[PDB]
Amino acid sequence: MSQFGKSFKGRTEVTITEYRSHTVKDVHRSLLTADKSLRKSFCFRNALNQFLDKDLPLLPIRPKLESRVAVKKSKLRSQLSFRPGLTQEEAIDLYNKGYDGDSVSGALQDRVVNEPVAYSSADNDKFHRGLAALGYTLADRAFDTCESGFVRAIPTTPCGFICCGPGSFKDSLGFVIKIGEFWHMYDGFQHFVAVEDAKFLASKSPSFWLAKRLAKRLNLVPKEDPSVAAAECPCKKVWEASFARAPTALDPFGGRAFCDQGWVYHRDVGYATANHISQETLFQQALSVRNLGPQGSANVSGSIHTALDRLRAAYSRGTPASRSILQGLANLITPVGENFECDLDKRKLNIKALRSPERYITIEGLVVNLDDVVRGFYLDKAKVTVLSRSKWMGYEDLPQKPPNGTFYCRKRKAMLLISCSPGTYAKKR
Amino acid sequence: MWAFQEGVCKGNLLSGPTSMKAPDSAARESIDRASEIMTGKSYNAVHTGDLSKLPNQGESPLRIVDSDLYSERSCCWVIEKEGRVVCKSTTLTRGMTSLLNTTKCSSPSELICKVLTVESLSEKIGDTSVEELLSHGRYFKCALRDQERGKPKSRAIFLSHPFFRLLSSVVETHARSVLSKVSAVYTATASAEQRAMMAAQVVESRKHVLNGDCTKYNEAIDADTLLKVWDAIGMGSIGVMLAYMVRRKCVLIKDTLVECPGGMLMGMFNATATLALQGTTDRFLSFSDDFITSFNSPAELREIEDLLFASCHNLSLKKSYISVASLEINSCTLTRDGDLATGLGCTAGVPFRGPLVTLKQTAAMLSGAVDSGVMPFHSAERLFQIKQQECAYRYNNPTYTTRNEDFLPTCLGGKTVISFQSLLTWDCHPFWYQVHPDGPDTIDQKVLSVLASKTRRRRTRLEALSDLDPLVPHRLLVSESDVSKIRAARQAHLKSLGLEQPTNFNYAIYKAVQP
Amino acid sequence: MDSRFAQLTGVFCDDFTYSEGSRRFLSSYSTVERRPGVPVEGDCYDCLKNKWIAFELEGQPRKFPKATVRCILNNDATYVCSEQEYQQICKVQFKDYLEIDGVVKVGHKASYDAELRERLLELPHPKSGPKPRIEWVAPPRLADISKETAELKRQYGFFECSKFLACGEECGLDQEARELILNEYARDREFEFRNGGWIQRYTVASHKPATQKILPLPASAPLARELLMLIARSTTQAGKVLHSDNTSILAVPVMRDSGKHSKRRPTASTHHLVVGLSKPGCEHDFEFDGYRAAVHVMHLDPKQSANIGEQDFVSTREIYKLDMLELPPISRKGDLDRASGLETRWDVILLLECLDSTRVSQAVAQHFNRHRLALSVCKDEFRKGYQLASEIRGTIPLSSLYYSLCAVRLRMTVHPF
RNA sequence: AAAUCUUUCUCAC
RNA sequence: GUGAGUAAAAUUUGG
Ligand SMILES: [Mg+2]
Ligand SMILES: [Zn+2]
Ligand SMILES: [Zn+2]
Ligand SMILES: [Zn+2]
Repeated sequence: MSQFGKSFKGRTEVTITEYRSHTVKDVHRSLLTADKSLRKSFCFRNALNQFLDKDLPLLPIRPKLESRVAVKKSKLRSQLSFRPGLTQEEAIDLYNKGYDGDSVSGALQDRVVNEPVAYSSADNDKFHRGLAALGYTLADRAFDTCESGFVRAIPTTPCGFICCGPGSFKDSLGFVIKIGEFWHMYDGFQHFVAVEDAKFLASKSPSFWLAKRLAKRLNLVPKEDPSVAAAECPCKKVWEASFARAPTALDPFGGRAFCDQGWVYHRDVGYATANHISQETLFQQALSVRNLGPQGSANVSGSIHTALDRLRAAYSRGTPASRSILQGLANLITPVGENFECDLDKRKLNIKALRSPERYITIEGLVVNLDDVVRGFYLDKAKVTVLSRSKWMGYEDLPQKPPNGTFYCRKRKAMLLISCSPGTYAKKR
Repeated sequence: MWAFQEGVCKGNLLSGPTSMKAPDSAARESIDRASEIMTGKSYNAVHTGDLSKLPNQGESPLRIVDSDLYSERSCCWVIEKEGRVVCKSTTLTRGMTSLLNTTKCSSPSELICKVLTVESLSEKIGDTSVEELLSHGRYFKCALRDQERGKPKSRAIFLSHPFFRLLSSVVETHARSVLSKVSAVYTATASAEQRAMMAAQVVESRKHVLNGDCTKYNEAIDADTLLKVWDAIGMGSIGVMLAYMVRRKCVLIKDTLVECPGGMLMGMFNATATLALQGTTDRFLSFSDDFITSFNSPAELREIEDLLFASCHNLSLKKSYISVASLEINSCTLTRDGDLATGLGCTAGVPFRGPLVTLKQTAAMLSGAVDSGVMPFHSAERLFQIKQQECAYRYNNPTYTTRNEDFLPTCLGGKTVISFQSLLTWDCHPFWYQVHPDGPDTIDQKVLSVLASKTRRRRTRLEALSDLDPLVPHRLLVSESDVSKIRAARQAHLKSLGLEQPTNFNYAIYKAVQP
Repeated sequence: MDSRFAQLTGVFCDDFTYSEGSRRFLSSYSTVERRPGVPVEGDCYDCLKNKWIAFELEGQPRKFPKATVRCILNNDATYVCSEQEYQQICKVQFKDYLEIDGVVKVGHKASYDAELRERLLELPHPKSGPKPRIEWVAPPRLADISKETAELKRQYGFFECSKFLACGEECGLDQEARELILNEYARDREFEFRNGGWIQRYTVASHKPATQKILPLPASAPLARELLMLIARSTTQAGKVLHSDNTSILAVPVMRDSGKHSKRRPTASTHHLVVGLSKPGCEHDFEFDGYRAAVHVMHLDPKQSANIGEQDFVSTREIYKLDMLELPPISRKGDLDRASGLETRWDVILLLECLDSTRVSQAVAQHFNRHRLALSVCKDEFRKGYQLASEIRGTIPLSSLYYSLCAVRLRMTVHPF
């Protein structure tokens, strides 16, 4: 009745954060005194009785994981299993339906979890927690062939359409393209135009699935705005046109680029369930979008501005092939529509980034030296460093064209560490 | 038996050391070591490296993360009863609330702006002044840090003032940002495994790998070094105030205040200390005092040693070592090709701290072990079965369960010993969802948290402001009438929907349910 | 949305009403005037005209949707807005000058910066230390570990019996005899009896540590799991004899004797004397009604007892077994004995590690991991990492450290690396 | 008595 | 078992 004055003296108003920080009761700390606390007054026994009487019947049932693939032991690598958060509209609806406001509030935030994994699949599939060894995948077996081919980097059976090879758009596909200032979303049956005012994605029909995908890619809030209209709109022409299909897996948003600031989406395919970037996959992905503008499909450890500065510094002294590789990397790591000067030609070079003796960039846990890339190391010639002159037990002999790893070279009678080997980054030339 | 392991093993299967001894001795040893270093006899605390190349952040707007300023953890609150300073132990939330009440500031951002915009130190901010704030922020309280594996003699940790924490948050956020902008590979926010994986690739280009720890890292980081780093990145008067408080810090040992002119009191500024080294060179992959580097010739090793010395990073001759077939950082060891070293490594056992919480923690540990190459799945399944049997031996008593439902675990009177694979694949009774690592909180966890909310240092009569609109930002200001109205409106809506409390929500199960 | 303008917004509304009573302007900074389930597009919202309004300074754009009406606050005299009504409202409401504070930057120099810098300058500063000379050498050999073990042996010696470690083996008595022996041992020691429980009372303390010696290894420890479970259970139920399948213990709270009025119940800090039984044969033999058994005691504080009781012996042993080399047979003092040794003494060493609340074996394990993974180390400093007798105190920690060093030596001998 | 500055507090209801 | 005070009342013990 008057505890507000006692808790906050001399203040009439306080923030919600401070007020809620005073009544925290959902934090668990594992301590030595756990058993004594649970025993005191049969706290745990009474809690179990209450949970079995009241809480358990309200727990909903969920299905069990069934999808499995064959896995193999592989080098330890970080798997990033991004879990999207509740959308604003869905959160509002759930709250209106009498759901707990605090939990729904906590659920709006997209959460990224990185976990070590030592097993790999033939398609670089992601795995459920603790089931990488058994090969339980986050994806589910597809029904039709087009769904399976859309996600596949190299579809087995082309169908003459953009989903599974070069071609035009089917009825189950859609695209989003930036024309001038407006984002045109074409499904084939319905056409829509969107624009960002300050932080929303203004559109006539925000509920449009392509509109939701575009909002996720651009990191905006869908907002209804009938005033949005466009004049130039060659959506029918591009829909009936044929575009080359890149040999790359889907980006984290579940789309594949087909033109400058243009992406293809499948109605029944959601967020990517396979590893987008890998040692064997990074450079093909970079080459696929060298002239397609920023993508935002790769996470970089550190400041994006610093990574772009190092990329530009390497670009200054590079060759046309290395220059294209660097531009592809810059496009890969740049978020879409966040005012980033990813164009290495138009980016102002700074001299403070040229003083360091090596330019390093970390993409999805992969560390790449841009100076070495300029020297044609990751794609043309492998790097060798001698570890010892003695034969180590348990290590294989040096192959003809070695991939990354430690091998015993009998010709030099020495243990060698191969890194930046085309045999790992450019297996298929 | 850790000695006869075929692979690498740190012997983390048992818990860490613990005891009830007072922290006075450890605090005194730490302060004495810092004082000895200040004399320039044992180690070096004078920073001679060049930090003029660090980017300047003085033009960035001043922002504060409010959530980081409130917690259930402990802190020191300074009061004056009869002209004598009294240091009290209070929850950090309580300490910051008391500070805001004293300064009559709505939020910590308002308080910092007012502190930075007063014409003089003597000007009053509510019931205090910047002079009084600086005087009070230099007081610390000592405590013991137990359960640290490999440290038979427990170390001393320190509780600071809310004002000190308020400035430290800003300086540490900016130091972390500068590190992200400057370091060759950013690793401040990464885990031990990610750091090891990146370090393997970084050091693959050279022969010898130096895995390094520093000795008494906190006691050799002086206020001068912190001020130098903060001035290099443009912290303005905030850095000056923090350095002034650090130089005049006093620790309450038992009943006496002891001056500690040197040191930074056990990792008060981890990011700034790391920047002290990273701002002078880019040949180290480091955080805190744990670093890894590589070299080819003895001259490079001498250069590395000189760089470490000039950065006040005194190499620990006891622990630092050179290797050629493996690398190690943050207790994670990899082969030079980036593969996890065979053996148990840093795998830690799970003690008996509750019937279901122990099983949940064991499941999480085994999932982590099997996801990497540490353990085959069948071994993990056998270990989980064994853990269930021991939990049954320890907890299947009338003191805990008084139940006999078949689907319950054998440790709660049931006849169910769940398979590890079945639990991981959600092929189990709904009661077992909480035991899943990603499942909801366990019954033991909930009861323990509720009980912990009622301790003397945390209990309160304030009515909880729960079940809020997911759209209203938490930075908005409310009064007693505002919270009353909000609660009344929410209760009216729930009653109109024929409910008295909001429906429980679990987002993972909710997603799983969606077709 | 910026809190700087929040107060301004509150002034703009000023109890303006529409539709005969309903509030006209809704402030986006108020938790009660905000429309639930509606994203905010401006500082305030006019319900009658259904339009968002945002306040900006002359030449300072704010991140709001374009359709939002802007009320530019001119620098000198007036307030200009696209809508005339909003301009009039601004003029009438802003009778005074509610100047809004500027944006504070992190590198903001306060008036007292120079004074505080002078004060810091006048305070003590550190002096440059000496640059250390680092010499890299090979890791220590077996001889160094043997020397450390020999130093421990010479300095401290060995006990005649295994003391509480002997409790890891079953004593030749049944449940009733064990309870009888424990109760009569408590009686013979003048332990106070109250409320059906035993209490140990103390008056003065010598204030010096007890004697430290190395515990000889019993043959085996089949009762390690029961022993740890009983240690966990007893402290929460102290004062009474607690049984298991094959052994029993008695935890006696230790409280100060303060005359007629003395502490009757232990709190969260009372220490416990754990009393256990083992086969007779040492100086601790106790006899009653023809029952003979060695009675061994252990003084523990609540944290130590909780730490000891929560360890899982079986799971730890299995995890170690997963990737373990062959364990050699060792003698009673941790020496290699191929002809008369026992391989079950390793279970006893694990039990000793569990009993050691100091967990000194973890430091030895970490240093041995570093030793195995090291190609070069600092001269005379890496070896000293194996000297940990100065950081521990007590028979149990000392024996744990000695047998950890013995295990390191045994590994270096049987399976050289 | 022992793993020896530790084995520890008041008041109202 | 319910609260109030003691440089503290067991989520103790910080970054
Ligand atoms: Mg360290
Ligand atoms: Zn197709
Ligand atoms: Zn169009
Ligand atoms: Zn004896």
